[PDB]
Amino acid sequence: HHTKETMELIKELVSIPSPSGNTAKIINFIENYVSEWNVETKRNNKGALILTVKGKNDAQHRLLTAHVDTLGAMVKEIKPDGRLSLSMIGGFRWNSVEGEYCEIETSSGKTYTGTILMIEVRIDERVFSADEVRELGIEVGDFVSFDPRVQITESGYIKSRHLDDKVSVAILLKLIKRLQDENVTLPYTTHFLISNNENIPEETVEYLAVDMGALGDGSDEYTVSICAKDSSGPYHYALRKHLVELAKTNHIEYKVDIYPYYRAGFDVKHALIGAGIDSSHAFERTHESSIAHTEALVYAYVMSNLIE
Amino acid sequence: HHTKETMELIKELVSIPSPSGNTAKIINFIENYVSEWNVETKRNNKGALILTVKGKNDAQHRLLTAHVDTLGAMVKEIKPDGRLSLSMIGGFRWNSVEGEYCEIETSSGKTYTGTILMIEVRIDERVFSADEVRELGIEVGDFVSFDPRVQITESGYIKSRHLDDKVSVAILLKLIKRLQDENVTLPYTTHFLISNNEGGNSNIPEETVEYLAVDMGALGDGSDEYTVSICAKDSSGPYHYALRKHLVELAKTNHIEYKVDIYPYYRAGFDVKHALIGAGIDSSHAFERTHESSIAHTEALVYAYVMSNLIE
Amino acid sequence: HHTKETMELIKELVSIPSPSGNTAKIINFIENYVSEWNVETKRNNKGALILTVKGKNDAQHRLLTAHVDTLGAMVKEIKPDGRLSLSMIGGFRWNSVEGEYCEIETSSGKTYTGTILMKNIEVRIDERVFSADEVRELGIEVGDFVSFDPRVQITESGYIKSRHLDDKVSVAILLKLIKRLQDENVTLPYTTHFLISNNEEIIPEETVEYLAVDMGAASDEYTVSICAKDSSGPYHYALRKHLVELAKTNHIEYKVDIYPYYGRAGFDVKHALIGAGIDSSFERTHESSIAHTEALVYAYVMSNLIE
Repeated sequence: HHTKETMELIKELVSIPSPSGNTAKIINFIENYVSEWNVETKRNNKGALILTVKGKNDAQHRLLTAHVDTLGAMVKEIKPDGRLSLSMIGGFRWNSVEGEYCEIETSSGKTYTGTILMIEVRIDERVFSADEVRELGIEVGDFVSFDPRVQITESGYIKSRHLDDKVSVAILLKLIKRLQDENVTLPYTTHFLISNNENIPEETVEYLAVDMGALGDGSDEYTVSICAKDSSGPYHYALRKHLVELAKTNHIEYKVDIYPYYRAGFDVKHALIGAGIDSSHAFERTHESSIAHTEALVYAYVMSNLIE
Repeated sequence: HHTKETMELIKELVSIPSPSGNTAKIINFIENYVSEWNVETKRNNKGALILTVKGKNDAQHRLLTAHVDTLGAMVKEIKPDGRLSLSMIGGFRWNSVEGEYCEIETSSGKTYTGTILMIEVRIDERVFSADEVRELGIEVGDFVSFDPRVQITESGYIKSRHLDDKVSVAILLKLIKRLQDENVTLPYTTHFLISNNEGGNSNIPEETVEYLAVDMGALGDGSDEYTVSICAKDSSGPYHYALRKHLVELAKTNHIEYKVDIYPYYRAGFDVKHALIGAGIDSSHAFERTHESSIAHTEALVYAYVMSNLIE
Repeated sequence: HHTKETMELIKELVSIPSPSGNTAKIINFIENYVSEWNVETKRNNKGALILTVKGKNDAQHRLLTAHVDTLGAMVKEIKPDGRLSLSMIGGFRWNSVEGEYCEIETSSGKTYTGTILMKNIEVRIDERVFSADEVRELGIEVGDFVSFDPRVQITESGYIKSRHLDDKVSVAILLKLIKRLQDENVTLPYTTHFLISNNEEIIPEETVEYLAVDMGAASDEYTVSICAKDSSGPYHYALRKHLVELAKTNHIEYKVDIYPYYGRAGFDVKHALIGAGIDSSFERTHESSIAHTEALVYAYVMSNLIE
């Protein structure tokens, strides 16, 4: 019921285009969504969003993050035949988007539909030349989003070519709401940063990314993934050991894994967890059970003491 | 006698496993080693160690750095035969660790031995399945360290596959102890940062003006294990020219044997003049070696440097 | 206690360098080790040992054998920078010795330490030398033997691991077995010869059966290996069937195996091959497989010839 409502919000969020560079509409949608809530809200100079819940101890803070920007593409050239050429936004294989339907947003704000072909866009508009295309409003620089084909299954899976990383974004939002409905008091001021590319009060002590990577083997879409290392290196040992203990104490099904394809600069202990997706940066999927387990870890985490 | 002792320290240090991500033991060991000393010490949130020796001028600061974390690996998967699969910690070639003995450390801090084969671990334990391996306490996530085969040669070389940068750590430590034993006054407050995370990272008093990495690299040329190495450029780009010219002059003034090098391997966001020196290491990252005399010249240059004025 | 003493000896032998061509020291060490024993000991033109124990039957002989020579290298050229260039002794792969510590013995007995690095593979000598002249000045010369540090370790868990073994395990087995026969004063049914060779990486006329104790290349390091054939071809079928019966009879854990790369082509004798189970001929075996091997040569030795 909780988890299902969580899944509905994923669908809502994935259904709004927000490729890196063009996330305004989704940050707004989020500003309004929490606008009645208790949480203090703050928009960056970049247009990222920081949501702060005051806690008992406001001299030491905890930071959780999840990103709303997604892969996408940009119009790099209008071809003389009127098909569009694209520059990629984010790290995928073009292969995994051949034939996807997509949308093109103009400066003006008008949108058109299209299909990705091979890298071209066949626009759904009787237009046969570069001037014809321009007449439409479309220009080099325009953002192109890929239609996410989002679907929620009765057997409890959420399937889509997004989930980069809107699952986590919903989780942080439901968590915030829950603190409120239930009058939970956080032991520490905790910031939830809803970032818009793939800044931090000086008193932040711990930093948890909520996000989801690929493995190189078997994924598990039924448990929460707690990352011990990624391509930038091992995550903070002690804090990771802490999260594992939280999971066991609370009987949350988890998995400890390495993400080989995934700050350091801020004096802060870093950890990473997220739901298990499958076939990430392509056609992506996870099951309600992983989302529940993840919801439960984040809560357990946010309620624990800072590491010794 | 001084330099031989320095080497003793390297050997002790190299003998504590400490691959990036799992450097607690070694940092505690260092915290202790200096615990009676006059040097103010400070652990950050990251578990890096900052050792500070106050100087005449406490308005402008000098920062020296050297790193304690080493290469290693981590258990990425327990195979159904019972043999272990590994993710790499650091930038090396697997080749250079085929048949190394290693040590697998458990959550609960239990330890087992093994051998790297071609890339997996044959654990020195009578276990034939994923299950009986886990029975041992071993789990995906566990740190694996490569046995360093450290040895000090009567002819003055120190060798191990895997010296990493613990040569430099020993040099900073002995320098700090020398400042105290001989009652020397630093001209500037000087920070010695024992980092734990190769990039790496830092956080450092706003009044730092100069930043010297003490570390060692490979050439693409072929190294010199008898002189101190002064880096003119690496992948990040050339090092601060003037400060680098300063370091060469110190070496000449003091008759320290040096070489000016380019390291085609191994950054900036802090308004700070950067330099890099270290002993010459041979076959770096692969099977490493340096000599008594290079360590002595390096000790001498670091000292001369720390006693000099900031560049005008 | 018996079995861990066998591992002590193995480690002791592995710690004496002995690559093919330069085995005097170890041969001496062995020749000394048995000097007080009840066994007839005969050195050799090639410098190998033969230890003979008389039995009941002295017109039909048995021979067991194991070798003390090992992989190694020899100095092939001293390079202009003073690094050493090597020629392989034995048949291994070069990659498998990159970064290994090694030792260089001079014509006059001086030894220097070194590291192997990269057939274009060299030795970095642990000495301040910069030229052919300075190297020779140490007394190093083309022709010098080079041995690789065996890095031998016996673990609280019962494994013995090195990068040598290959055949010193067997040598210690033959050695220890010979000893116990004169301790326990049982009588061999046959005069048997124990040949300790020094050239098997590179004998009486009344001998009937020839058992080699040696190790070849998903392995099992907890059992005695009995060889059914190797690159040379099938081992005597009758005799191997015997060694298997002998194992079952005596409840020795065994595996029957084919060494596809393992090398008396034409002396008229019945041939056999067994040995402890080696992993990756960097090498390891467990003590249980040594115990199983020890029990098997014993029963073999006490057995009767086949009709």
